Amino acid sequence: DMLTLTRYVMEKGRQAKGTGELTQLLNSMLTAIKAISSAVRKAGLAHLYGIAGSVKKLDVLSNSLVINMLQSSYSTCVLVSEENKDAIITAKEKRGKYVVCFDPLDGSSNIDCLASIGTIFAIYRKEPSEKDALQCGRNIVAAGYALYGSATLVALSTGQGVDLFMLDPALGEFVLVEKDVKIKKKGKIYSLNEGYAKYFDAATTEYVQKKKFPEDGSAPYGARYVGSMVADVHRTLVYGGIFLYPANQKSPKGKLRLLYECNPVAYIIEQAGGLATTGTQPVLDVKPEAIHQRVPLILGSPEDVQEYLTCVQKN
Amino acid sequence: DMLTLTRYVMEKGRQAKGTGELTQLLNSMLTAIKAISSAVRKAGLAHLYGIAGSVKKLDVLSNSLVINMLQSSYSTCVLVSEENKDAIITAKEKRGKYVVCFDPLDGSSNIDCLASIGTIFAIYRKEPSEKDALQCGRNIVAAGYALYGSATLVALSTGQGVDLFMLDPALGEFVLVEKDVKIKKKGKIYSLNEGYAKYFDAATTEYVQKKKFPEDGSAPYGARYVGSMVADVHRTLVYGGIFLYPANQKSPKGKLRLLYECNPVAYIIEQAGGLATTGTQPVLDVKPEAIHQRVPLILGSPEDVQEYLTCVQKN
Amino acid sequence: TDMLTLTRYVMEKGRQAKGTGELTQLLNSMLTAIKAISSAVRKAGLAHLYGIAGSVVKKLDVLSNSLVINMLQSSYSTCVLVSEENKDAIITAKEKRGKYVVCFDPLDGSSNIDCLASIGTIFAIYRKTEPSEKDALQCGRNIVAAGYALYGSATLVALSTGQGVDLFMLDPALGEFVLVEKDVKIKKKGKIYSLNEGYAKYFDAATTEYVQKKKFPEDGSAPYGARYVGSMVADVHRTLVYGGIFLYPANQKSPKGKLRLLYECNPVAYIIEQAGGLATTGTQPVLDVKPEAIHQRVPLILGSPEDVQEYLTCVQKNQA
Amino acid sequence: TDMLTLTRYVMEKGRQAKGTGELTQLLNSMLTAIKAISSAVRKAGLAHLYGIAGSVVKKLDVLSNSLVINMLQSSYSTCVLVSEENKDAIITAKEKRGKYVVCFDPLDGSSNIDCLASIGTIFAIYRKTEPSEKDALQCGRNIVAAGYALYGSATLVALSTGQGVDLFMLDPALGEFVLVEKDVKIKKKGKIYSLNEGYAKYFDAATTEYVQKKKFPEDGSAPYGARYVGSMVADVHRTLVYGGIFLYPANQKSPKGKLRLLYECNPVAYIIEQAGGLATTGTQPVLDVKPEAIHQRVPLILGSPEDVQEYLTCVQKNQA
Ligand SMILES: Nc1ncnc2c1ncn2[C@@H]1O[C@H](COP(=O)(O)O)[C@@H](O)[C@H]1O
Ligand SMILES: Nc1ncnc2c1ncn2[C@@H]1O[C@H](COP(=O)(O)O)[C@@H](O)[C@H]1O
Ligand SMILES: Nc1ncnc2c1ncn2[C@@H]1O[C@H](COP(=O)(O)O)[C@@H](O)[C@H]1O
Ligand SMILES: Nc1ncnc2c1ncn2[C@@H]1O[C@H](COP(=O)(O)O)[C@@H](O)[C@H]1O
Repeated sequence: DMLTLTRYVMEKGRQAKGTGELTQLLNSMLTAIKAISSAVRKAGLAHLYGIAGSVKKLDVLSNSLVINMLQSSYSTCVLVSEENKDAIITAKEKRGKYVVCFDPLDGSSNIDCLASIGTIFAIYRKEPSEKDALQCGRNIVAAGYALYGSATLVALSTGQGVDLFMLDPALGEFVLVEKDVKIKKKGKIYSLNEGYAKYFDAATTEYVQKKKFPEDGSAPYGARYVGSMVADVHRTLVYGGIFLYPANQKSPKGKLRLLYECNPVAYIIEQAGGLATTGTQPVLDVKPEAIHQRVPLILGSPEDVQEYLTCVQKN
Repeated sequence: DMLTLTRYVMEKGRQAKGTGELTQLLNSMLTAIKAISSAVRKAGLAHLYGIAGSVKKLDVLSNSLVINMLQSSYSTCVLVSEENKDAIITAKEKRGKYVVCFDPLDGSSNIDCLASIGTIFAIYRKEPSEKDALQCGRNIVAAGYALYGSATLVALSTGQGVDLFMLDPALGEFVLVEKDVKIKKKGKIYSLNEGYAKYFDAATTEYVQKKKFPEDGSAPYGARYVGSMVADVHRTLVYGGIFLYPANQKSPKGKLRLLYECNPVAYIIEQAGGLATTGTQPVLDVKPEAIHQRVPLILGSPEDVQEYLTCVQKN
Repeated sequence: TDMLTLTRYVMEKGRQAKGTGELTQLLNSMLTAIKAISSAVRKAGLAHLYGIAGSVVKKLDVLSNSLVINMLQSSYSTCVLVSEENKDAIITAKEKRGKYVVCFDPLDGSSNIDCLASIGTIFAIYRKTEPSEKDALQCGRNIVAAGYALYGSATLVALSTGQGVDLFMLDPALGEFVLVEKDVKIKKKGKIYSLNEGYAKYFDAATTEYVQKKKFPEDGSAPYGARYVGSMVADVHRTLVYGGIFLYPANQKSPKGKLRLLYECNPVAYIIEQAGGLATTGTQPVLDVKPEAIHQRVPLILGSPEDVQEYLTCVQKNQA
Repeated sequence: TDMLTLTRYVMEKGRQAKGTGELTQLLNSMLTAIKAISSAVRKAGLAHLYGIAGSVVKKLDVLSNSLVINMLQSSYSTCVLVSEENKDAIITAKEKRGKYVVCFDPLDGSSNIDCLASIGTIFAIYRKTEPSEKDALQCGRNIVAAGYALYGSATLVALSTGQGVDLFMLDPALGEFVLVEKDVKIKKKGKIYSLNEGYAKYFDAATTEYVQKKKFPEDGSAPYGARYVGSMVADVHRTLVYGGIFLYPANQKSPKGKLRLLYECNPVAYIIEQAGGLATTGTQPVLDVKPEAIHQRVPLILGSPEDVQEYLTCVQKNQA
């Protein structure tokens, strides 16, 4: 009923009988995301190219947008960013009770070819230190992502399923476009970098073979891989299927990051009725041991993820 | 020096000692592209969702934008659109000498997952009929594409190499960001739907094997496939490598369309020093026989395309 | 504060007031309608009306009204709305009913749309006292919050919830209002006077005497400058930020004034008073007028207190 | 025509004139600077100044000036520029030199930025007669093209290249100016008069007599309405589209007028004349004044011809 993400989030906080602290935190995150979308679409580019006579930065700017909007919310005590070596402890004067792990601009190596890129975040309730960010994903309070693709979208869950919002740039607000989205039980797309096939384990090799060469008279799955995690994960949510960045010979711990990439999208996919696993346990059950820890990631439609796990247990 | 695409195109027409007719045509195309970018990013979405009490269309709108901007230019006599069964003959009162083939919104099945999508066009100099659009790609006067990705970009050539422009949404104009772009002689990315491997020919199977399992001590290529042709072709241009939608058992004539998909991107890639082939001849040398003809498409860095052709000739 | 955006700022003020979140949702709703109106006023989508895809004022009035009514009703915070555009009060559907009453002019500055002059949106919010138009007939002393949006060279909102006036500017690249001045105070005395002197023939003696003294001062000072955009929000906002006086007094052709008490004069009188200025009908504060009908007119004289005092002095002298 | 956008329209007019494309490139350049200025006036990027990423008027003047100067110089169409913001004429670098001279006010309406009133950009283009400021001292009769942008509730450009006045509105969703009225003609007689009556004490007899007749007509008609935004582009544009009269005459404190001949009065006089109106100093057409210095001031009275005639009549009578 509420139409805009601002009114929707407020109304959900009123229903939760919250003090307004998490609401201010979500308000601040979403404001950072609007500022990042504006910069990603290249507002102001002409000034860069000398229109007024004056002729990686996006990484730094997006990081600064999130850090400053979150710290000034008075809702946080600890932040972990993909862009910072150490946890960032909120100034005592501005301390609230939430911990936020985020990748402010994910996929951002691919800005050069203008691929879809995004922002990922997970929020936890907490003397503050990096240990406060080492909670397993089962403890998530809220999480979500922004996708800067053909349009700008946010996926958000606070524990009651997944809602989708799209940014209307004429209005400057996110509009609710889908409530309580559920992933297909089984899809027909598989998504991984097959350029690593030389380094796969046996299970992964066998699983990919079954997708391309089925034995049960079914059509082979179609393949997609943007190489931008938010884009591939969002397509998996809305179309169904499976997304994988498993461990391989060259990346034995996996490549994607547990705190601010894997846990947030695992939380979204599970809230949507999907599964997300390292191949040996659910991602949300991994007890994090360091803030920039890598883990393997396999997620999507539950029947597809289940077939993958069945290959793993075989081999 | 000219900074904006409008001034650049005008200055190029002055240098060509043109009558202004092709310039008005390019002006009209670019205006259509700005209108499409605005709609693709979802300006006005909130009005759709009832903000004022009033609660495939993008395909139709983009088609109408291009057709109306081109016809009203007074520069055209024949249009071919991906969206129309028959060629569209310009009203005699508005007739000029150019023929335009275009796909007004390509990749547009993928709007639902917000994948990058685009607009592709090729322009020919011409009693007008569909036969006027059946010229081989060697006859192209100008061609290019718009990519609606993390930002909006245009690639444009009028026969003197490829220039890249980016839309600054704060200014409302395209800004020149790269002049005379040249593709790498050899890249390290291969791009195709391996979900069709069951249906590949021997050459394609062998080529993909060599990318994943090289014999000369080199690292395997990385794999990318957005499944949106403009996005994959633009990444091939700026990063190098190879893009393929070859014929297969299920699509024996190929899938992509010669007039308004394959010829325009072949023209751009060759202008940039790359190669584009059906696997039996250069795309730009194919003599079109029908306006919605399909052809196989293999293009990108010349050494990569050459390795592919060497596999084809082998098998 | 540190809140930076209007959204965080309004939320935080609601937290401090220990509200239930109902007035916050109402204010969020109004401000969303104001952003939608700004977009339309600046003519987003004009090219489509002029046939870019092959298909070629009252418009904008109706649209702006529909934006405000729908955003307010769907907030679940309202029971009664009064609009400049509707003859009767609009009663909120019972299942959406909350406790607030909103009086608004969704797009003020009619004489000016066609020449692109600055125009605006004006509103005042009351708490209800079964709902009916009588809930909107409260004197301005009962205002809970009030404000205006100015669609000028940039889009600005002035808002007060009873602790002074704060000014916010819309950053169109961000899509949000940014706090640019907190607790603004009007100058004690200005140097601009603002009224339509084309009604000179119809003025009362007091107005004639006051205007004459602005042009031909008796104290050795320079005459005041004159400005009159003819769009009340633009003139009142300049009065707020530069000081001076704005007037649309009663005259022979408009013996009760021209401007509307509920949704033009009360809201701006509240803003001006909250900023340390004065707002009078000429005989009493605008905020003390007891409304008798929802489209009632009243005379309006407002701005810097020394200036409004000099005008009231002309009134009492000429009335004695 | 059918051209729809300002870009196609200007290109097509250049094709019809059989130009080399040099004036077209100059006009494209000016219009790009105007879009960049509109974006900045509406405060794109404000949130970044206020610290959204941790980093917290004269500004806008300098920016707008730099936008116009760089876009014009890089067109390769110019040899001499005169700006309201620069003491001396600006000579184009020899390797960028073309044949046109441009006089402009990059951001007119200073008294109004802070209160967000409508403001604008004004320009006039001449063909050169080695380049120096003398190439800018041509009377307005030699104008090749002239125009203004109004940053009001929406952004509008008025442009004439000598075949009447066309009006274009910026669609900010598209990023282009759209033709909204071709060959606009001012009313023969209006019902609005526009001047700063705060200078009444300093007026000449003619101005005093004229203003008195607007408020107290002698012919049984209703008095004229008054409007005065105090930003010349806004007042002149309203005069164009609603009719009536706009004045900033000489007065005792400004005996040669206040507004600037080269880049305020000549351009708008050209626009007004092209639309069938009159523009006078009070003693001769503005376009006939032979400029003697690049920041020369002149009195300006312009608008509907019957109104300007009634003002000129007051002048001749009171001068006899
Ligand atoms: N806007 C919201 N949406 C959903 N849940 C919320 C919201 N605000 C608060 N909650 C829930 O209530 C708890 C307490 O909120 P808070 O008092 O603001 O820290 C949160 O940790 C959430 O579980
Ligand atoms: N803006 C332009 N950029 C590059 N080449 C152009 C341009 N305008 C015209 N030409 C070239 O000159 C030819 C004649 O132009 P036209 O007289 O406008 O039909 C074209 O077919 C192009 O080869
Ligand atoms: N966001 C706010 N800003 C200022 N005052 C507020 C706010 N929200 C609530 N209040 C005050 O608290 C009262 C009750 O709030 P509510 O429970 O939301 O109706 C209001 O009528 C205001 O006086
Ligand atoms: N785009 C245009 N619109 C109207 N008149 C033009 C245009 N371009 C050129 N002209 C006229 O033709 C003359 C010579 O043009 P140019 O060769 O571009 O300097 C100009 O000084 C104008 O009088």
